[PDB]
Amino acid sequence: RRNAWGNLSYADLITKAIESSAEKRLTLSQIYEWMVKSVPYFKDKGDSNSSAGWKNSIRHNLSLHSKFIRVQNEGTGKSSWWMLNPEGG
Amino acid sequence: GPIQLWQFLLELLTDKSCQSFISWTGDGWEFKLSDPDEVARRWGKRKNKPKMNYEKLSRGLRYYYDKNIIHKTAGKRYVYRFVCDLQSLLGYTPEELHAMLDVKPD
DNA sequence: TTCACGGTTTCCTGTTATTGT
DNA sequence: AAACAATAACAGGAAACCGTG
Ligand SMILES: [Ca+2]
Repeated sequence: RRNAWGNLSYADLITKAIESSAEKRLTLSQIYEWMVKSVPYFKDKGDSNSSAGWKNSIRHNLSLHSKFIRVQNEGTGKSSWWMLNPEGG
Repeated sequence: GPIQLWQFLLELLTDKSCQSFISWTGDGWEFKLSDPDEVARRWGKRKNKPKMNYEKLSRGLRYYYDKNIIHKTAGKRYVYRFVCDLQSLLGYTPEELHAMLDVKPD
């Protein structure tokens, strides 16, 4: 039990969140919501803010890892889609 | 009107008892927030924003980059530089001001 | 008086550096 | 020695806020 939620890394979690989506892409906000709805540990960390230490870890994993790529989303608002790299770097 | 952040930092940088938490580096008008939480605390008290912290103070510093008031010294933690004409406002050179405040160089 | 504006303050998304496990 | 976690510095968009002219 390396982490509080199990042996999965953050990156493995985000991967599962994105793969769970119909279109194989989510916004950062949607990734946050998935974590809260889907990972028992995070179930009661829902109404917290981006300073949350684990939200920071998610942003941090999304930019650090080449397996995640950012894609722009249509109108105004309204942040990037996060998707897996077809190459998986 | 209300004092502006850059004027506030100047005020602290011209008072020698403030040197423990914010100081000139000795290179021009380059300065260091050596204790940024203490600097933010004072800024919060002065403006009556009790939740002021460095994260927020720094964001106001970042709006100054385009207004050529203050710039970041890249790769140096908490180091910034006035890039406006301070000599005219203060009536002193960097060298003059540094002597006055007994600035040990970095 | 009300109004519009500048200068933040607050929050956020995203990228990066560093240090501990 | 290499991966991952934790945490923070930093850039800059968006929008709220608020004192002043
Ligand atoms: Ca990435």
